Amino acid sequence: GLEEFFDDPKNWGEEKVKSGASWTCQQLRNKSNEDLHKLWYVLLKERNMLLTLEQEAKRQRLPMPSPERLEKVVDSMDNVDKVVQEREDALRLLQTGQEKPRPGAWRRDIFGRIVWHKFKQWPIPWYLNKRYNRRRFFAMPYVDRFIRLRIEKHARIEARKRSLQKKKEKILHAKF
Amino acid sequence: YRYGMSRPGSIADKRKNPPWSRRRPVVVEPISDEDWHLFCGDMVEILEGKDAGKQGKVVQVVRQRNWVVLEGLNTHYRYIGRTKDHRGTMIASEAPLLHHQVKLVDPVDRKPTEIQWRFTEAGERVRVSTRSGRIIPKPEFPRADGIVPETWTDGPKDTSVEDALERTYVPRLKTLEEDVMEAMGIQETRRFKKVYWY
Amino acid sequence: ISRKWEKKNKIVYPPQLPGEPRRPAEIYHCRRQIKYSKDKMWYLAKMIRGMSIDQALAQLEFNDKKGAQIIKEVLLEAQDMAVRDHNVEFRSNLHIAE
Amino acid sequence: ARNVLYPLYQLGGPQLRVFRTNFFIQLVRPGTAQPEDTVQFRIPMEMTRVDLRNYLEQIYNVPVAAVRTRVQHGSNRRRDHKNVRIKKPDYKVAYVQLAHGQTFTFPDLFPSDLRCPGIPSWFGL
Amino acid sequence: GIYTSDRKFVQIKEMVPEFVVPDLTGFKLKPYVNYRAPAGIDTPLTAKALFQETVAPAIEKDFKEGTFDANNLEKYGFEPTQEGKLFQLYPKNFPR
Amino acid sequence: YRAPPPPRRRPGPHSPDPENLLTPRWQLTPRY
Amino acid sequence: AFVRLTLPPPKVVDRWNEKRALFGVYDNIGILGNFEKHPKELIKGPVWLRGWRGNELQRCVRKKKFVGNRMFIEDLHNLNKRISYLYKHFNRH
Amino acid sequence: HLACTAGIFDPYVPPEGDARMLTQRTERLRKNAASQLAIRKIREFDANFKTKDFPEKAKDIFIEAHLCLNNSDHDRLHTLVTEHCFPDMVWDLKYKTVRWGFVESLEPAQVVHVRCNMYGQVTVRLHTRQTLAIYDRFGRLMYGQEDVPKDVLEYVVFERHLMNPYGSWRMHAKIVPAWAPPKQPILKTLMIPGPQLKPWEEYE
RNA sequence: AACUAAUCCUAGCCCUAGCCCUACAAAUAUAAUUAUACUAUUAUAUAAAUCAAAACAUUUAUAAAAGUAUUGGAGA
Repeated sequence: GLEEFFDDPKNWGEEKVKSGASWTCQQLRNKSNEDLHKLWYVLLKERNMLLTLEQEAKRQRLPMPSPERLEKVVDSMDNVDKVVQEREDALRLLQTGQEKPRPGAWRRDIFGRIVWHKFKQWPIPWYLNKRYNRRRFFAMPYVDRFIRLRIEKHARIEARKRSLQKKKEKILHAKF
Repeated sequence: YRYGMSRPGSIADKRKNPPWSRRRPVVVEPISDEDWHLFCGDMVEILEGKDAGKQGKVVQVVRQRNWVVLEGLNTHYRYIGRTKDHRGTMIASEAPLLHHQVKLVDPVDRKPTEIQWRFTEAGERVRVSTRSGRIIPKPEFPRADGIVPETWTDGPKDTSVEDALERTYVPRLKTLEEDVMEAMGIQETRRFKKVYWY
Repeated sequence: ISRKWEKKNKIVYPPQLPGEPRRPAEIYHCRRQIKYSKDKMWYLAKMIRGMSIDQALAQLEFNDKKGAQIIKEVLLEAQDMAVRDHNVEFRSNLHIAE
Repeated sequence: ARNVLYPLYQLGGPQLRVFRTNFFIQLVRPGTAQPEDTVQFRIPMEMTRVDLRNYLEQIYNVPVAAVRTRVQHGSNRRRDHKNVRIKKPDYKVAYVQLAHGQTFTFPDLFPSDLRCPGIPSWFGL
Repeated sequence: GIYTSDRKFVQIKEMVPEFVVPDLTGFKLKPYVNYRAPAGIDTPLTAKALFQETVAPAIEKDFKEGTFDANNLEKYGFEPTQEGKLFQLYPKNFPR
Repeated sequence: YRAPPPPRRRPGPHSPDPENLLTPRWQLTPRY
Repeated sequence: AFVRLTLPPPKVVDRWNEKRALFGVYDNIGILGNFEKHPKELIKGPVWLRGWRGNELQRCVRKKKFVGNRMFIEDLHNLNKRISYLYKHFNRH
Repeated sequence: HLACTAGIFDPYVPPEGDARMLTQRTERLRKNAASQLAIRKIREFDANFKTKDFPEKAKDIFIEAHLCLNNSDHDRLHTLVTEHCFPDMVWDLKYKTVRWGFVESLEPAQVVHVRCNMYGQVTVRLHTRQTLAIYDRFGRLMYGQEDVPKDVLEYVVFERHLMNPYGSWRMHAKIVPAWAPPKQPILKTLMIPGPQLKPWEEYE
């Protein structure tokens, strides 16, 4: 309903609105799967109204009453998602053993780095997908020089780090 | 960035540490979490300062500067309410105390006794005085919002106490999405065709 | 930047003894930032040197330069603080020493 | 739902159902002059007008007659202390006309002594 | 939807999401919780915990009874493939 | 302060390990 | 130019610290140790100049030989170019 | 954090002719019903607070604080007076040099009335001759005479923080009796400005 | 005691020693960063010259024996 997008008529003009603590993760875990789905929308509805009220406050150049309310709802909403995700993660691992919901693998880019490549579903297979074959997952021979530079760069960073520590040590003696 | 009495990110802090400021940094002796023994609400005796020798309760701790703030102690005087119409009213303004400038107080005997950190049967770390060994319990501090949990009265949109504590989850081999389907009876018989992931 | 002209106005002399003549009052006033050329302002300053408070105000009122208007505001401010803080009993009894 | 992956559809594939919605919308007082039945909404840029129609009809049980949506460009003229351009987040404004003859009006949210000066009044001397 | 030839839009009903809205009537869980309500000690659910809570009792009872075999592992809840379910754990085929 | 002990070298025969990468080739020769 | 308007804090240095107190000890290891260990053996520093000294070109050339294989490719190329200038200056001027 | 509270809990009403004035001492006993219960509250925390002996201790603080003005001993004056009193004493003395002296008290100081997390305010009656001369920034004399004694009777309120173990009596406020004469006028002459009006407006 | 100005100490760096190493979502090589088909898909030659030979042409380095014999428009 339209009224749900707005605060209680009595609360209008109040400096703050009395609200309690946000939902904790354990309490949401105690709640049932169906309850969690129901709660998310209930949490969301308040968030939209608070967001709805906040935008009107921005239009009016006015403060939002009890801004902590929005943070509490977001904390409750965020806690719900992890609990739901945790249950999904546990079942996924048991039935399939996969630690990631989406298929993926470690692949080497043209720069010689090793990065996790998330597989994409396509209507056609890779071998008949010329564009996918056109995509480059191989490192050129010249990247060996870059790899040596990367190792040298890491060593340089450590050397600079020691220099940074040395200057800090000087002032410690000066200060104390 | 030099940490000050002003909270980081505040208007005073921004003036204290503007983006272009490159002042000679102040060095603070690092203190480990185990090493640190001063917490808000702890009764401590000021070793040195304006109010040296006066025991006070901590109200703010800037661990970055090893600063402990005691309300109504180490106090200099400033004017509140200075305006065109009125000169202003003098008030008490506290100054930070470094960690070495205070020491913990043994409850039974009020003295600045050096303390050593040791665990208890429950496993909670508790400070123990090096001499006249005794347990200094962690002090009780009111909630920052000022809300006493039990005294709090539920307002609009607030779940009652029992509702939050109720447990309805039943361990089963079904996700939230699957469980929602059973309760609301969502059924889908269509099937995606073979998809080549890559 | 140096602001020693104000500090000259903060000078406090020792209490005069009963058998000591009343010290003539000295007021130091300045406007640090003016979007105007000093040379043009100097010409106005040079003419008004040594004149009385009332005479300077009258001359400035009919001056066409923008700097003269600024000086009049500065002069009026100096006169106000002189009576308010420097114990100038008579408004007319003021002259431009420098 | 925004910032999430949606299943690819093939012939005969399952109907797309979003059981939990990440779309968050804000009702805003009309900046321009609009009919009373028309309602403005600030919505995520990835939401479709059909999604809003389904969103209002299902989550909020609001009957909708017509929907008009516009994208407002966020000003990038502003620059920080480093002279780096700051871009205002782009937002989508949705004009929704209610059905069933319903009408909407934005609620009114946020309805010493002068004779003796120089001697402090403290002095009795 | 899909755009056909001549750049004419043809909405695909399947690809248009349907918002499944829970029934919030009579539901005691709300945007906020009382400051009165004590927090619970976090015990996140994991594959081992889910197996212990749900799968372990069934196998334990069957093993003592002797009616356990590799062929009936799916009876205790193993899914050889995720295909056929509206919500597939891997590959993920459903929106949140 | 007390001066540190005078340096003392390891005495007696020392046979280099052929497999060790660090050991130089000349230390593994029959002449060695 | 302009000069500091503040005086630096006073500093006190101990001349009898162990390093200064024991500086030079065991410098007679060879004569007092039966010459088993030469004082040159007591030098600790860059490998290519331990117990050895030479002109800038000789020091650079010796440095290249000692750590040429363990030097960076960029450094080795720079060292090669630097050696060229040093060689020409000393050997042609 | 506040160690003092502005204002007086209950303002004691001085009777005309008290300067001419046993007698007044008995009035406290008659009014002790109103104040003695308060006196007990100060006594409970201290037990050494007596209306007879407090004025001597109170008198020293009053004189000492005034002495700090001559030397501009702000740090010393802070302890003597409460936070409320401090600005009043020194605010109008800015950029001024004052020679202040205390002549022998005309009559003995006596506690008059007291009131009281808990802040106790004690009203003390003081009639004393004092010499005051304030000079300009340039040293010109602007108020008072260097060595002429002016007899003034006033009621002075001191305050203490009863709850604090280290709480002590610090000068807080002064009650001026209505029958007291006006203070000496400034040497210089002031002008009351006339009404300021816009061109179309007319004189009022 | 005047305006313009000036004042300061750490931001960090440098060289050796030591040590090798084996550590959000979303979008993307299509037109990179464009949520799904198109169109198959891809780096690297003696290192040279400059330079030295006062030009230029073969030529011109980049533990002791020893900068010696040899080699070289026998010249750098």
